[PDB]
Amino acid sequence: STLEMTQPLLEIFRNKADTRQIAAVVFSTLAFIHNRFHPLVTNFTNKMEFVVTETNDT
Amino acid sequence: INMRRYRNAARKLIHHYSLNSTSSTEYKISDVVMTMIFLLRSEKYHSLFKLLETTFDDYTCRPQMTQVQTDTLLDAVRSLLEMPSTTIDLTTVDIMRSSFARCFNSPIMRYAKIVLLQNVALQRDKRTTLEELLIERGEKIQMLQPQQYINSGTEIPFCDDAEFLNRLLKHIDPYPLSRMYYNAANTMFYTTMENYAVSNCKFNIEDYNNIFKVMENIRKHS
Amino acid sequence: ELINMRRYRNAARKLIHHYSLNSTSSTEYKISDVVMTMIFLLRS
Repeated sequence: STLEMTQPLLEIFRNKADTRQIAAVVFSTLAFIHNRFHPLVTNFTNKMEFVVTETNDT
Repeated sequence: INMRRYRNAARKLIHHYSLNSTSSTEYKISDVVMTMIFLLRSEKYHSLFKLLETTFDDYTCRPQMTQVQTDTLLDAVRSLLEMPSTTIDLTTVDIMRSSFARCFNSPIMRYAKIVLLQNVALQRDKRTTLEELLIERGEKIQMLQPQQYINSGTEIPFCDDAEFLNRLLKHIDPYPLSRMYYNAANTMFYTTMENYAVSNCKFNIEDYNNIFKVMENIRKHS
Repeated sequence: ELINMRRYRNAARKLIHHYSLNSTSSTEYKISDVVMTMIFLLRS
């Protein structure tokens, strides 16, 4: 809810509309797990882009 | 002639063999017979009915439909599942057909022969291996740049009002529990073996057996 | 006049297929190739 008032999930993941929200979902969920397993080291710096792929061949 | 009832069984059978078959003990030979009768009645679907009856260890001169005919067939399929949100690839349907072939080739009786297998009928005359997964490789990934990165909504958010979140929780309390898993987690991530649709490298029970020995540690070490 | 519209179209079609479906980068293919694509499209 804090994350930009997360919008309807399955279609938000559908439709190839915008990579941005997909990447944000991924990053935020990963940070959430990081925090749950240990709040002691709250986060991790390294920036990067991320890949979507569109083929069974992967 | 309860065409209605027969259809009602049929749709269940369709879902049971296709996907997300949350149901249990769906199988009933009388019911599938009613399905076949419904198909016969379905003049519009006679194409699919004949295709399905064709299921035997011969299968030379497959239907060889024109793409138009295949499209109309998919239209029928969606109109008959009445859950059209996707058109599945024909190959899943042919795989269910192969399962029906197993059903035919079965003098199998009171013994509780659960099929207890993922059918290997997806083949395209190819062979596949786990270390060969490294050869399937991410050379493609190297050939693609990742789409983008940006700082917006940036960095490290944190939790909202506990009391408001309890307000929301109260809507969650009514719902059952762990049946959600038994539906979604069980079915979905079992059937993820569908990924072997790529020239069917065999599944390996072994690593899935991780689950007990890995989760046990919580209790084992308090 | 002499132009190999044939091979140009061939590579161009192959290009457009994979490119428009991958929606992403084309390390196998070259600027010369997209150029011939637009050349075909001008002459056709």
